[PDB]
Amino acid sequence: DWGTLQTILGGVNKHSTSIGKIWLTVLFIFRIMILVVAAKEVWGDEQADFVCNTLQPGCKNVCYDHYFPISHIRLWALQLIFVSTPALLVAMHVAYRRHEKKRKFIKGKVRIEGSLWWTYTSSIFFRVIFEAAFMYVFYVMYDGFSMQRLVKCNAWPCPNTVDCFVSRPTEKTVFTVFMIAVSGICILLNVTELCYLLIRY
Amino acid sequence: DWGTLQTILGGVNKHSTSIGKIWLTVLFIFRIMILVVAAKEVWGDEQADFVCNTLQPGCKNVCYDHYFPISHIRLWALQLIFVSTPALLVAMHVAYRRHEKKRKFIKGKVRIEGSLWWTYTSSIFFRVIFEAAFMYVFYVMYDGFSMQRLVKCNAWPCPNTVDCFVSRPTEKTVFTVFMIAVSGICILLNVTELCYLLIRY
Amino acid sequence: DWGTLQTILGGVNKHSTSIGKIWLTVLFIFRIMILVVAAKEVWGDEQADFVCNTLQPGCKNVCYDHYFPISHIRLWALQLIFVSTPALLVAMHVAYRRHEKKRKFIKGKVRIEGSLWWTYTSSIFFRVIFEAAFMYVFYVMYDGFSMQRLVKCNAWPCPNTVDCFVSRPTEKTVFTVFMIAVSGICILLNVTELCYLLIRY
Amino acid sequence: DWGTLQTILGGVNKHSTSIGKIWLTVLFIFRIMILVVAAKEVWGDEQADFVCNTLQPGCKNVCYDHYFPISHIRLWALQLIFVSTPALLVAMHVAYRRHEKKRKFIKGKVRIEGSLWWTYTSSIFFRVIFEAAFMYVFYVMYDGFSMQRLVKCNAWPCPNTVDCFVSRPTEKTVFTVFMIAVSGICILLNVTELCYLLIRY
Amino acid sequence: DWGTLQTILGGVNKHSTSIGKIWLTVLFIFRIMILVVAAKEVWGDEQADFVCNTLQPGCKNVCYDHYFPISHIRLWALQLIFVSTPALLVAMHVAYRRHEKKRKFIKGKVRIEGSLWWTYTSSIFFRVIFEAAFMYVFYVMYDGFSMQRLVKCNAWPCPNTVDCFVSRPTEKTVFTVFMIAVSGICILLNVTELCYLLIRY
Amino acid sequence: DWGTLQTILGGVNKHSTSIGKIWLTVLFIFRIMILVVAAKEVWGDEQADFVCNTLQPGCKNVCYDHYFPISHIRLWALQLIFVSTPALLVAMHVAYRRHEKKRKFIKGKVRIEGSLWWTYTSSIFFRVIFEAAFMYVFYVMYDGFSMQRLVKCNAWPCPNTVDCFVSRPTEKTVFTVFMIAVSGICILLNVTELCYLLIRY
Repeated sequence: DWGTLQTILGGVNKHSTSIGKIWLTVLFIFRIMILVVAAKEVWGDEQADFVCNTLQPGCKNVCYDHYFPISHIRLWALQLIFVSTPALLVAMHVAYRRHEKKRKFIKGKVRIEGSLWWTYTSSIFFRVIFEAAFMYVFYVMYDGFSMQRLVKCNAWPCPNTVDCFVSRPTEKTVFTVFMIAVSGICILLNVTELCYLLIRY
Repeated sequence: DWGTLQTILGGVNKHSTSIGKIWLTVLFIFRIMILVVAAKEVWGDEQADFVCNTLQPGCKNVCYDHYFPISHIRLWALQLIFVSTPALLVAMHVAYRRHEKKRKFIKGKVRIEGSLWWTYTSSIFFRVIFEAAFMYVFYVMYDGFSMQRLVKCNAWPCPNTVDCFVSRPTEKTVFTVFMIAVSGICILLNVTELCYLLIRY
Repeated sequence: DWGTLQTILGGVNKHSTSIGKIWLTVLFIFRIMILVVAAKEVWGDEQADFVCNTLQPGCKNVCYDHYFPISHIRLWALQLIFVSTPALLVAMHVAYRRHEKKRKFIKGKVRIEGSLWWTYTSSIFFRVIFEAAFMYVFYVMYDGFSMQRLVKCNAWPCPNTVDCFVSRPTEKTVFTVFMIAVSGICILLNVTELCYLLIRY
Repeated sequence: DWGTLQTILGGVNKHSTSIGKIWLTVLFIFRIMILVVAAKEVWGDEQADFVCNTLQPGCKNVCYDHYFPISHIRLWALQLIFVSTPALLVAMHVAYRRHEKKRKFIKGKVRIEGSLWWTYTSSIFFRVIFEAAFMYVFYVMYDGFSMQRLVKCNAWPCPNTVDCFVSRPTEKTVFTVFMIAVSGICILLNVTELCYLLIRY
Repeated sequence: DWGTLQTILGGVNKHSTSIGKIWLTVLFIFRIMILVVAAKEVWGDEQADFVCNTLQPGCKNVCYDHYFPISHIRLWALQLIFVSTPALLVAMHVAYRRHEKKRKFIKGKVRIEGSLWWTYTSSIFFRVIFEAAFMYVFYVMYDGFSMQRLVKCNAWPCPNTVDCFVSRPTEKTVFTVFMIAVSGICILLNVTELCYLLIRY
Repeated sequence: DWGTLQTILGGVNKHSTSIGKIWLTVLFIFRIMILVVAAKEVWGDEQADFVCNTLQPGCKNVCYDHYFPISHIRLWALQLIFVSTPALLVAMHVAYRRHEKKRKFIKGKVRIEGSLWWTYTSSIFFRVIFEAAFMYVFYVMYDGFSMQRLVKCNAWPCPNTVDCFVSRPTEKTVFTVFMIAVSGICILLNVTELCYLLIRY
């Protein structure tokens, strides 16, 4: 049930007029499409075919870890999770509060634009707080903006400084580009909607 | 059918007014999202790439076991199962008792707030009894609050004291943080709802 | 379609008033949840990482087999299958006979409580006959109530008496406890319903 | 869509009164349940952990093949497929011919019991022709009624007579029993329905 | 969504009266059933357990390729895809053109039997053009009508003429029979329908 | 939910009359069918069975990467993703703008052919911009139009010039043909629709 249902409440009836309402969510889908291709495909090799030229037992495991703490496809994953949360927390805040107020005062809209158009504004703030919280780590945590073919790993139980090699560090980067590019694009659309709610207050 | 259906009875029609009703369940989903990422991804290596530097047959298997009795992702799993149980036992207690009493005295609400708002109170008690029963083990069972890069394992059939090394013990811990953090957060929301039912009695 | 459809007919409209009607089925689900975690996760290693300290070809294969004839997770599986059968054979006996008698004498309830409340009584008998038929094997077949870290295996083509070692025999036992505990609990609820049909006849 | 849909047309509205109408199909499900447990679980090892004690290249591959031509779980599979065919060919012959004749002579039941109750009789004949066509092979093709722990394989490129060993040949047999037992039971119910159509003609 | 939806437009409302209309599609299903058993099961070994008795690096990879260019289960796959295309292109040509003409001249059947019963005739031609285009390759491409236990492979980087051995080449052939037999049967039904449209013109 | 839902909005109600409207989308499906066969099947081996004849640690990993930067099945994937985007962005632009304008001026078609028939024209431009943006890379990036049996790889940490060998480079090419052929065909249908919107303006 991954993707189709998040839109049943995420693609709500009639919220705003900016042409960036759907655009942002079409990417949200696109961006989980590109990741549901990367993950199962290019990262399985991450640990397997990660070769350290040393016979020294501890080394290779320690050399992956010291170098790949939260692997990229689990970061990319967490991104799509956190930045998914505001989207579905709001849609949840709506289908609840709207269903509630309605069926309670029917037997016995200033608060529909009040309560909900307000949490949605702070959501949009949350979206770009997350989309940028990770975009940050993904750039600070991981030794520049990509990954090298080999790394020189000083992991504890290696003898002195040893070599190791990653698997397809280009295909791995390629997908770090797209996912980082679309991570920026999806930042601007998010900030444009936080901008439009700062223009008319 | 995992997740979408638990909400069909779990996201009940109209129970209470605390803003922590949905919040708790949005996490419940989030928390099964983070775990349905961890499991199949970072724990496959647990046993495979767990390296003991010894030639001594028995050792490595014994060194995983003596050290990883109920692996983390099956604990995390059990958590989400037990803490899932009160949620769906109540929702089950409702859709049954409500469907029953209704279609039986229609041909031939003091007990709807009696029977059900009462078992729900003891449920909320159960939720935090489990969320904290495991949160306990997960902290007492597993040698501090995380896992080291290497362990010194005295498993029987090793010669004296041998080394062994885990796979991505940081990525493994990273996910033990989030899942332990969200395990605490989901404790408070649970205890706030047990608090609100202790305030007005 | 596993689990959600068994309830569409299993959790029928309005059968009895004992609070153990749903309780038993909530476990039935719980118990297929715990097993759909165990299986694919902890038992893959059963054969793989089962190490016999011998160079003697035949041995390891023979030592698994002579020692793990019907592995636990396929027993647990068979349990949930057989004890699933009465539940869905009755629900099948109902939605058929009820749909039949109805649409045949409408154009041209002593037998609804006769035929069906009677096969259901023998079902409850069947449930506890199976839940206890396996609970039996699972306790008699498998060398006490758990599994050791190593076994001393005399499988034919090993030289004399050799050692072998299992994988995570604790995590494996842990899940033999829960599944054997819940196998007992689900016995009592079954026998309480066979008791209530022995009380009022 | 495997299982739930075959019953939408396979469990038709109102065909006959023998108590073996559903019984046979409840097994049909049961029997695909037991096999959807066996297959992915116990047979993966078939080739992998099949060990021939020889260094002679050709041998092991030839020794599996000469000995496991159509492996059991693909036979079991074929059975459930062929014996599935009459069931769904008839159900297909009905929902077509019944939908056809109806909506064609409404604008502009002697042939409903004629055409369909007749192909259904030959179906029941087909079912037991298949259920017994394989039951036959499964007993004649495979060296008695089970499998040994080791086989002495004379496959071409082995040096003279070599040993080889299978994986869990008991667990493998256990599941050959159940599936062969239920293959007999499902023969009798099929022949009882061919008997009841031979009694009243 | 593989199989169930192809019939929603494929199992059309009311096209012709030949008893080979459903028969052909019941096989189409059967034939994707047999292949969705073969593939994931018997061909995984194709490359893995393909053993060439040589130490010569290049060899084994080259000996699979030069000998298994488009492996059988990807041919079988392509067949079911191409021969699936006319079936769903027509069903697509209908549900479009029929929905179009109808809702356009309702506000403001000589072309329903014209346009559609005509492309359907050329479809049936296409079906047997594909079913026989592959049936051809599958017989011409692959060294006779089956596969041997061993092949003598002259792949470039082998030293002179080397041996190699396949995995379960009988189980592999067995499934090449059925799928080639049903590939012939599904040719005749296709040609019988092209015959019936050549009889009455 | 992959494929069936893209059509619910992709294959909209009633857009144009060219016989290339469905044809293009029938391929779009066909083309994701051929790829959902290739990927999981023929590319798993890409890295695994990629053999470099050298003992030199770094080499093999570097020799795959320097030679397979974004592997084919992830390109093919990205293609079907990008060229999928205009299709679903438009269908998204419609079901939103059409649902919006309608339910807003009903209580209180020059812009339906204006706004939407115009973005759809630029979509068709986008489709062929992507379909040809990759078709380009797929031909320029990858050393001619196919792949050789062996490559001579000069990857850094190899000693001088080493050999390596790919897996099934023919089966891999075969599927590069179809997917490149259908990548051209799906270019023309796209350009014919951009042509028909250039003919009548």
